[PDB]
Order: sequence, then C-alpha cells, then structure tokens
Amino acid sequence: AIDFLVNILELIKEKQCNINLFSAISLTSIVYNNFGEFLSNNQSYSTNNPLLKYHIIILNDKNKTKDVEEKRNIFKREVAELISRNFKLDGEKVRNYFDSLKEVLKSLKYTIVDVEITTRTRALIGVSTSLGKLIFGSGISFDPYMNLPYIPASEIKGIVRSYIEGKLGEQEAEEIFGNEEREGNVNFTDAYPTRSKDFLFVPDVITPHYNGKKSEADAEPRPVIHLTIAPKVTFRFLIYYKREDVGKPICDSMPIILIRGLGARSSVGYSLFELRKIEVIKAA
RNA sequence: AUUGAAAGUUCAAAGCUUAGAUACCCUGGAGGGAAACCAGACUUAACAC
Repeated sequence: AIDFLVNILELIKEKQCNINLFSAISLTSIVYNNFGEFLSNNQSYSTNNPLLKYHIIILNDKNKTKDVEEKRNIFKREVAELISRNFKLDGEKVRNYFDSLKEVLKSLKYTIVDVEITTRTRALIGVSTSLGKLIFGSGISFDPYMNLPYIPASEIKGIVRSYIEGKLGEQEAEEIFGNEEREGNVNFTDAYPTRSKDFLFVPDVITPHYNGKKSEADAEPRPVIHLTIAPKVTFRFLIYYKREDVGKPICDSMPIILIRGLGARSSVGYSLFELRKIEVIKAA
C-alpha cells in the first residue's frame, strides 16, 4: 500500500540491516520519482518521515517547479547518505555461510582455498546492475537474499583467467579453466563482505564535463550521485577444485590481480583490493 | 459327313491369433556488467567618490 511507501524511509532508518535493501531502494525509488506528488499534502502528515523537512525548506519561492527540482536533488543526496549511514554490515551470517559451505566442500573431497580480500579505495562492482538504478542511474552488484553487496564468481574467475592468459599463455589458461570442449577444473564462489571498519556503502559522484562533447560550447557538468562500496570492507570467497596441480597458478595469481582493479573504473583507481589472507586446505 | 456330341474347376472357407516404441541418456561446456567521463564555471549589482 501507499503507507508502506511513505514509511519506507523510516523503516530504513530503524532496521538498518534487517530490511531487504533491494526492495527498500526499489520502493523509495517510487517516492523519488513522484517526489513532487508525495509533497502535496500526501506525506501522510507523519512526524518522522524525512519528507517533512522538504516542506520546511524554501529553496525558490518564485517558481514552484524549480523548487521541487532542487528539493528532489537534495532528497537524492539525502537518500544516498541515509543508505550509506544506516545500512551497515553484519557479517556473521556470512561467516556462518562460508564455514558451512567449507564443511560441505570438505565432505565432497574438494581442496578448498578460502581468500579474504579487503578493499583499499571505494569500489564499484556491478555498476550496471539494478540497485539504486532507478534513483542513481548506477548500481551495485547486490544479492537480495544475503541482503549484501557481492562480487560475482564469474568476475573473479574472469579476472584470474585473463591474468593467467597474459602470463602463461592461452593454452595453459584453457588447461586450467577449460574451453568449449573441456570443462574447467577450478570453481569459484561469489565474494561477500564478512567484516568492515565502518560504513559498508558510501556516496560518491562523477561529473563528466567533456564526455562526447564537440567543444567548450558543449561543456556542462552533469553530476551523478551514486553509491560505492566503502574502503576497508573485507570480502571473502572460496576456490575449490580436485586436481592438485591447479593450485599453483591460483596461489600465484591472487596477490597480483587484486592490486590492479577488480570492479568498475579501475583506470582511475576505484576498485583496488588488498589480499588479506589465503588459506589452503588439502583434501587428506 | 471330324477317335465325334454333350459337360461352368464349381461348392464351403475372416490373413487371423499372441505381442507395451520400449530400454540407457544432467541443456551442459567456455565467457570479468564492464568501457568512457574534472563536482565544476563565474562574480555581479547598488549608491558614495
């Protein structure tokens, strides 16, 4: 119902790790995309909904539609700040998940290699995925049932494989990861954030001026507020296999490829990671 | 005016009976939601002199 929508911001502020962030952002996107309408005596006349203060601020009393536009921009920034502040990491379910999965893989007689990597700068993984896409035009790869951002197993595998190509040749890359005729020997799980020092998300901006622009006459900043993954967030994922003589390349490839980027726009130093730990458990 | 003349190969009769398109068979293997992008531009007006 509509009261769900008028209260979604309060619910974000008061649950902070226990609401579905995916659906929460999807719902508050309706508020963001009907902002001018949710501010015509249709705030349910509450007292905690952040929609109140946008009746108290007078940004432009001359023209009301401009006023609603500026209020909407302020509200976009405020939604970004809200999500970054309130939605924090509780990575105990993640440690439980990875420990149980490790036991499962041990029972299946796999050699497990559990890798912990910490982000060093603000990371962008899944920038074209849907999360905040309907508010920010930019997304984060988000698992809506772990209720966490994550790094897909396919990206980790692809980055490791492109490095192993660039180093040991396409033939060894196919001897490890397979081709259209043989299946790979190395399995990757998704990477989930297990611990953090502070905020899990933070706001950021990109402001292209001269992107696909003829001349300075075409120049104009178009700022893009969006969410990123805060620094010092540790992610964890597993690497399991059976054939022993495939652990050597993996071992070598992990420390290097994380220094270079792992998500989006690493060319300007965004998605850089440190190797926090690597443990190897040989099936005995 | 012939080793001739005359004489229906005819009658009755079900290609039926029993019989499973079934058995074995992973939509799988390979594949980075990435690439590009300045949170920036600029002071103006009024009167006094």
